[PDB]
Amino acid sequence: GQNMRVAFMPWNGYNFEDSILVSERVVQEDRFTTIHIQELACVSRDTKL
Amino acid sequence: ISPHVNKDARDQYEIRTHLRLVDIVEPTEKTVDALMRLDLAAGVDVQISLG
Repeated sequence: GQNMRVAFMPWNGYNFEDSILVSERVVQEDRFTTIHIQELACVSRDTKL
Repeated sequence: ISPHVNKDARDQYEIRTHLRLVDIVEPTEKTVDALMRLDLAAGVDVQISLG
């Protein structure tokens, strides 16, 4: 992963007991963007007709 | 064509009957099913001999 600059503090409860507050900068830098390659198949069969 | 006498006034008509033969050797179930699901123009008689 990436080494993010973190601080330990309550901030209006948006990090409530499991939650994480993330600055817009990290999403502006494409810190965590990832590529997913999906495979879709269209088959065709010599049907009885 | 004359309702009375006039023996020499006549009309000749004709009913032409055309015949076409299609022989399908080595039939397959697929071919037969396609032929079944294919519908032909009406007023055309089709007789199928088998063997």
